[PDB]
This record gives sequence, C-alpha cells and structure tokens, in this order.
Amino acid sequence: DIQMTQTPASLSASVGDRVTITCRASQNISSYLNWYQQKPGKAPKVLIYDTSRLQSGVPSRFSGSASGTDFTLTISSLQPEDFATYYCQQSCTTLRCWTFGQGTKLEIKRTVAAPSVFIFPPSDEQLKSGTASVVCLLNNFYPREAKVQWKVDNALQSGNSQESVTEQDSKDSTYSLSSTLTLSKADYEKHKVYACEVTHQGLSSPVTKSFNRGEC
Amino acid sequence: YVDVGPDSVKSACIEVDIQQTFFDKTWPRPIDVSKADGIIYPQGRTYSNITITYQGLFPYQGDHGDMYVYSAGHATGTTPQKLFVANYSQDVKQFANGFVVRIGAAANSTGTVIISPSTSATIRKIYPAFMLGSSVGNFSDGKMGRFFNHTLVLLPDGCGTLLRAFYCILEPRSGNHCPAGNSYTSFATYHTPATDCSDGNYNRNASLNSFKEYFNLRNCTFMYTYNITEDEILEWFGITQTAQGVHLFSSRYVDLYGGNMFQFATLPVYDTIKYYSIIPHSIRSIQSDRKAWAAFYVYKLQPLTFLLDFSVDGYIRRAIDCGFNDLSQLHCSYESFDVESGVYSVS
Amino acid sequence: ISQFNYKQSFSNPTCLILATVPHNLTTITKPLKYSYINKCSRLLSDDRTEVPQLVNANQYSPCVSIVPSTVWEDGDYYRKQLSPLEGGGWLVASGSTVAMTEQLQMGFGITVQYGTDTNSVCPKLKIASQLGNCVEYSLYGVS
Amino acid sequence: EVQLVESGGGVVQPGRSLRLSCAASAFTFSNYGMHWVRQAPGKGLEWVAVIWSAGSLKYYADSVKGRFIISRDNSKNTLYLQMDSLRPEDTAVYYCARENTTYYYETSGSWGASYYFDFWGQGTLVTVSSSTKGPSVFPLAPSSKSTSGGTAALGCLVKDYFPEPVTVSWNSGALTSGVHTFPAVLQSSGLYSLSSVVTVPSSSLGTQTYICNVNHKPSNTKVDKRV
Repeated sequence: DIQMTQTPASLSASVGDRVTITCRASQNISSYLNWYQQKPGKAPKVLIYDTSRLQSGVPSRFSGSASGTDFTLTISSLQPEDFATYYCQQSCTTLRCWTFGQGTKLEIKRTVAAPSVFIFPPSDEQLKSGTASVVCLLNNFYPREAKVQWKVDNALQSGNSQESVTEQDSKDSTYSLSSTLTLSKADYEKHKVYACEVTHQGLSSPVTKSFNRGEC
Repeated sequence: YVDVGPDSVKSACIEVDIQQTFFDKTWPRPIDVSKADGIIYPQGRTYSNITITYQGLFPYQGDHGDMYVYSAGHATGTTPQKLFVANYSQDVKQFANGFVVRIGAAANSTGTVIISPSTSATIRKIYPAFMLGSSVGNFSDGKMGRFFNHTLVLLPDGCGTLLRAFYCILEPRSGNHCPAGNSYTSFATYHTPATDCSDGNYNRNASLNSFKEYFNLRNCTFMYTYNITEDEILEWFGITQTAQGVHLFSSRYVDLYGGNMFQFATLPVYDTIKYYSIIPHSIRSIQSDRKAWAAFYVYKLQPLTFLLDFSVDGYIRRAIDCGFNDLSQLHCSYESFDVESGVYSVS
Repeated sequence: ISQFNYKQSFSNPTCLILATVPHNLTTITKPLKYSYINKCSRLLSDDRTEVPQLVNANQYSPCVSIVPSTVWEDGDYYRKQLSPLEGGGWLVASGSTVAMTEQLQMGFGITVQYGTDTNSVCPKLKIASQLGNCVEYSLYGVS
Repeated sequence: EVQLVESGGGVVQPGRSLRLSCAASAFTFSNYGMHWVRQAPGKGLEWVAVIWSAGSLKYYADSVKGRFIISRDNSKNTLYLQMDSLRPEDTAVYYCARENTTYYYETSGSWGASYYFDFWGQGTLVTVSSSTKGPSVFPLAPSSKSTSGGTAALGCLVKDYFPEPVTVSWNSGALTSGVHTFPAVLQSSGLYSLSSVVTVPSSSLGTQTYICNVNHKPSNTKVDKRV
C-alpha cells in the first residue's frame, strides 16, 4: 500500500516569506508524485503532476522538488491569498487506489495579541427547554493554540465542555474560541458557580472569570 | 507456451487522434496482367520459354485495390505525444483467400506529407502490419477490430528492418486510450525515427511495447522473426491460407526486381481465418522528422485461369487474364499472346 | 468424428495409422480423457434454422475453438453469440468424452505432398551421385 | 465550458441504499474516464471509485468492496454511483472529476504535459442521519454591564438542529462588526450546535437593544430573538 505523512503538518508563514513543505513518498517504484492546492469550501486545484510542468495561473514562486524519498514544495513571496491547505498524493500505474492527503494549511505570522474573554450566562428559554449551555468566548488571540479549562464550584468539568474555533478573517485574521456546555436541569441547580479558566501562550498568567446564578 | 518478453510498464495507453479525411488521397493504382506486376509465380511448376496456361489464386486485372497509409501523430515541434491512424481499426476485411500488397512504388518520388498537405517530402517506403483472426468483435468502448481471439499478428520490427510474426490471444487492459480502458479511441503501434530508427540502432522492443500497451499477449503458440532485406525498391508480399499450413510469399526474398512471388516462410496455423486488419501502425516524430510515407495496397487473390509467358530467365514477364476482357479470353484460346484477326463467338 | 473434428485430404496421397504408445516410454503425457466433438452447428439469427458446420480438410472448426482442449463431460453443450459483424446468431457445439484406455492410443496421420517441385524429405541412405550418365534418377519429384 | 452537476445527495438512514448521479454539460463523458473523490470534514480528499469511459472495468477503494457501484451511460451523459450500508463515519462530500494521464516520451529531451484536470466537480454533501429534531435558538444576555468591562459581545446559540442549512444574522445583518461564526459540532446526541456572536460597543449596552435574526431554509422560519 502507500503510506504518506506530511512532517510540517501546519506552517506558520509571514507575508513575503520563504517556506518548504516536505511530504514523504512511500515508494520510489512510481515516479508520479503530484501537489494539489485546496481552498476551504472549494475543490482542489492542480499545481504539479509529473513535476516537469507548471499549472497555468500558478506563479513561478510555487515550485515542487523531489530529493531521495522526500518531495518538498518551495514557496516564495507568500501572500494571505497564497496560504491554502496542500495535499500531495502518490500516483501509481500498478495501484488503482489513490493516496490520501494529510493537508498543510498555512497560518500567518503576526505580533502576539492578548485574548479578550467574554462570559455568556445560559438563556432562560434554554433553561425552560431543560438544557443549561453556558458559553465562554475568547477573542483577538494571535496563537492558534489556546487552553480552556471549565471548573464548576472549583471542580474540573470534562466532556461537557466543547471548544470551537471561528473561521479566520481574510484581512483581520481574528481568532475566537467558543465553549459549549451540555448540562441537565438538575446539573444546572447542582452547579451554583460556573467558572472559565483560560491559559494562553500570549498570556504570562492564566486567568479565571467566574460567575454564579442570578445576577439580573 | 513461448514468452512474449517484458509486459508494458505503462497502465495507460498513448492517446490516439483519428483523421481519416487527411489520410484519404486521390491516385491511380491499376494492376496490369501484361506488366505481370501482382502475378504470383508457382513454386510447384517451373517452365521454359514456351507459354502455358495454369489455374492459381490471382488478383483480377484492373483492380485498384485498397490504399493503406500510415502518418505521424499530432506533435508540437519540441515534443511528439499524439498517435495518428486512419479508422482502419474499425474497418474489418474478410480473409476469404488471403491478399497481396505492393510496397515501395510510392518511394523514390516526392509527395505531400499525409498529416500536412502544405509540407512536401520525398516518399519513404513502409512495411504493412496485418493482424488476422477467425472472429472479430466490437470492444467495450464500441471500437470494432478488438478480436481478442485473433491468432495471427504480423508486425514489422526495428522500423521494418525485420518482420515479427506471432499468434497469441489478445488481452484487454484498463488504461487511458486502451481498448477496455478509459478514453479508448483506437489501437496503434509507434516507431520513432530519432531514436528507434536512428542509423545503426533499431529497437524491435519499441514496436512490441506499443502493441503490448493496447493488448497483453497470452497463450502464445510461437514466435517468428525474419531479417529479410530492406531497400527503397518496389516489393510484393502475399499471404495465403492452405490446408497443410498458412503460407507466406515475399518477392524481396528471391528477386526484388522481378516482383515474382516465392514462399519465404511457413506458418503452422490450421485454424480458418475469416477476418484481417491492415495499416494499424503509426509514426511518432517531431514536425521536422515527418516525411511523406509510402503506402500498402491490398489485392484479393481469387481462383483464376491465367495465360503465363516465361522468359529465358524463367521468370514470368507477360501474363493474360482470361476472365477480364473478351479479347483476353480469345488470347487464352489457341495458347497464343497474339491471335490472327477473325470473328469469334464469346460467352 | 471425421466430419466434426479432423478430415484427412482425399486429393493428397495420405496414410491413416492407429498406434499404441508402449507403457515403458514416459515421453508421452496422458490426457484427462479422450474427447471429440459429437456435432458442430451454427444457429441462424432467426433461431428457427440451424446450419451444420463441416470441418475443411486439415482446418479447425469454429466450434473447436469454443470447445475446451478436453471436453468436461459427454454430451456437453457450448453456446456462443457471434458479433453483429459476424451476423450474430448463436453457435451450437456438442462434445462427447470417451474414458481413457489403460494404454494410450494415438491417431497418426501421414500426409505426403509432391505439389511443390523442389523440396527434400528423403529416407536415410557413386550410384547416388552425378556419375550415373544413363538412366534412373530417384529425385524427390519423380524417378 | 464543461459543467459538472451532482444530484441525489441527501440525508439517509444508516444501512439504507442511496443513489448519486453526476451529469456532464458540454463534456466528452463518452471518451473521458471519471474519478470519484470523497472529502471527510477535518480530513483531505481521498479517491473512492473510478469508472472507465468504456465502462468494462470499475475499480473501488479497499475500504469499500461492492458497497460502491459505478455505472457510466454515454447516451445519458450521467454517471450513477450506488452507496449501500452507509454509516456515520462514511458521511462525506462526494465529487465527480475527470483525470487525464500525463505521459512524456523523451525522444530528444521531449516532455508532454498531457494534463486535463480542469472543471473539478462541485461535489455534494451527504449526511447519514435519522430522527431529525427541530432547531432551537437561545439568545445570550450578559449577567452584568461590569462583567463585560472593556469588550462586550452579543451572541445567540442554536442547539439540537438536525438540518444542515441554518442562516444566522444580527439585527437582520445590520451588525457586521467582528461577527464570529463557529462550525456546527456533533456531540454524543449527534445534533448540530451553531454559535454566532457579534462584537458590540460596551457603552451601548442595555440602552441599545440588539435582536438576533435566524432563518431556517426548510421551515422558512425567521425567528427574532431579542434580549
């Protein structure tokens, strides 16, 4: 079979920067290795197939070079439009199956920004429906990685908390994290205090924002 | 069985473009009995100067025959990628009694290149490729001529320096442009003048590889290779089927100038053959490499009473067809090429 | 067997010989069983008419190719549909199997052809040379 | 000029056969092979099935053997893919695309691109699901003005919505400042959860009231959720 792994996985690249994306080739028996540029929500666009051709509408700065068992994609003059997920698949005449692509989306390097945390109490209508869903929101944090811990009455809460990341803004590049909690009516009354503890690479001190029931 | 050598390493066949209108040309090619061109010489009987009448398979006089030509594939000046063949793949002709082909008549003269009318080059002699099968069936893509069970494929090797003959069951393959494969248009064989036909280097494998890509060879009864001779002079090749064995006759083996047919090879095929295909070969060359190509013309043999005149050399130089022309039938009567003037009844 | 399998040529002088291989000889390989085509016919496109096919002398029948080298069972029936170029219709082939004998018996056909004047199939052996300036000359074509 | 349209993609119960049809417009489907690629959310596209233009031989991925059936009708100009025993993990977007073999013959350092991968299929998302639940929207109101401090956000949460298409806007799209959309997530229940929030001025809180506007494409319901 063909086993393909992309060693970078995710690339932190600034504008006008040179980066190399390297994906291993399972076998040297087949010389056909191709690179695909994929825009999220859109079908992939071919970049190279036999590695001897340049796709029309693709700049010379994008290039594919294969050395030994590893093939690297070299990009220069990087732009926010240029950043996209990349899939490299081995094509074999003998093997009908086509290799899957791990995906290498490129994030943009920028000055670190401190996160802004806003806490949303569960809706009264949601409480009437029977489910308590407190929401914790983090905003304007440059590092993609962020750590959120949910504590109820200073007790660790797991499984119920789910973290979702907003789509990156094309120009603003704002990053936001939303926490969704699933609780029963009995769980809601049982948890007198709901607290958000957030740890961030930009933060030098993890912060806790907590509340109780019935402020209004 | 007998090994066919390495199988094609390419799953996908070379894409084929068909331009029958470009291949079609207007020319006159009428067989003449008096010339004795297209007249076979009997191996069974050898005769002196005196004329005699004998019955043998012979093409009828005045037959234009079927014109078959091969052309270079569509190619960019830097790279030749496409393969060009006329739709002879879907054209199937019954092997009723075998056929005689004439090659090199076009060569030694300057003609417009088949692929491009504006381009003109001196014509180059070519050797025809014939695949014969008892049963021919349409392919899954719907292209005719994918016999599969056909067992009698003869193709020139080393750019026609030598002839390769083998009988094998054709195997359909899955690839772009392959007969059972995706994008199937036609099956062709490619020979390259720059490398395969370069002086001092001839590759038999390259022609075999092209055939292998379209069809794998299985259950191969035998492999036959004949070096023969290659020259730019008119030559006649005749293939006949007989009960004892399939018999192959080549003028080049004995007298190229005479044009007389003498058996050069015996093929041990005892299966009746009801169909044959002609000119499936194609040329892979850059635009500068392309030159006018000589063509192969099929004349069907039929049992025919013939008046034959043999010279002091013993080769026949004069022949008369009794069947065609009332005067020619009168010439067969009296065993005389010239008959005294008279009023004679005819059928 | 003669009409649907192998026909020797009447016009050519021919010898038909039946011989049994010795048990000691191991060069021969025994087939699974003796097999012959009981009948070979081609069904017409209408399917209400069937045309019997007779083998040409020293020529394989179209039914022979569809039939396997050894027929699976006596009275086995093989049906093939010809392509539209062949006029379609159906091919009817019946194969009959005879159980193999303890000692293999093989049919032998001898065909001698003098039609080509010059060819030299001759028996194993001056008189045989040019010195004869007078009469008989046992040449291949005639003596 | 070539247009690829895919139909028959819809929510299906697990273990229920589904038919997918790909139609080609101004395309030589008869003389072009078709390759099917499946995209799983959070994962790269992987080839599933190939249908030859001849249609004599069809190849399927090792994971699915006999589950996927590919039929290519040249006269119809439509290719039919049959999926059976479908499972939640199997849920994916299926795209029909045409791939042309790249072949180069170096007679004299000569290479031919031989590439025709243009007009990639748009693809259809098919979800394996059942027991659909009507969408519920909950408006979220800050506990105190002091808690908001420097930054104030007004947001609504959509919960327990089985249907894939839900439209979320603030003040009927009047507020587009710092809008954040969070991708729908599946819990043990498997009901989609959607979070939509708009940044609002801290000073304009309580004095200014923001109304959530939510549109459901199947029910044509335009819910207003005020604070």
